[PDB]
Amino acid sequence: GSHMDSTTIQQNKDTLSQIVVFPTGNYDKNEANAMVNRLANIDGKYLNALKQNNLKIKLLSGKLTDEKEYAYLKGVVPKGWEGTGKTWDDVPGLGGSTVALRIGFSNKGKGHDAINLELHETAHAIDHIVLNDISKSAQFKQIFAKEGRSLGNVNYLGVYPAEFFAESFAYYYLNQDTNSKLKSACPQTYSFLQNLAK
Ligand code: NI
Ligand SMILES: [Zn+2]
Repeated sequence: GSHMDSTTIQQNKDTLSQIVVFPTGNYDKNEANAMVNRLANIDGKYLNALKQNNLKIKLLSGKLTDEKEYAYLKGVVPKGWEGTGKTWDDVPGLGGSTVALRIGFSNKGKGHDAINLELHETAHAIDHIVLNDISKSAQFKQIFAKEGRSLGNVNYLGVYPAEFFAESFAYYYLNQDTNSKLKSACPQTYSFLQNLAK
């Protein structure tokens, strides 16, 4: 329960080798590997479900909107970003039906507000592809009504249950510190995530 983590990592990295796609061009290989390592903390059942659905986690060597598949987002303002002067050209990751992540932009504040980019975006894909939009469920709505402001960002996370779901998931899986902070701040959300993975 603490003594065999190497096996869980081995399995999840094997799964991730069948999900993660590295980009053409030049980028920091050690940082890309660090992102894969952090994703390996996510429960294997979710990662294997993404793999079954042929979801690829595309790591990017440049801006999101410079990829052909996301060019339609050039100049477009993300929800909740009205009034900022910023657009998707400035945003380093996206998740949902697909996952795309700029290498080097994991940490909070690297163009985004999540505790970790790759876990937040992948959580969106798990919500949508694996869990049938569980962030829209009546069960989660009740939890969100109570706890959805308690990770901060009250006018964004506290208003959009899919974002609160993705941020809570990132806290649950990033490290022991964030996991404990979620348990303290958002106990029903923590229990909800613990039971999903049982
Ligand atoms: Ni153990
Ligand atoms: Zn998001």
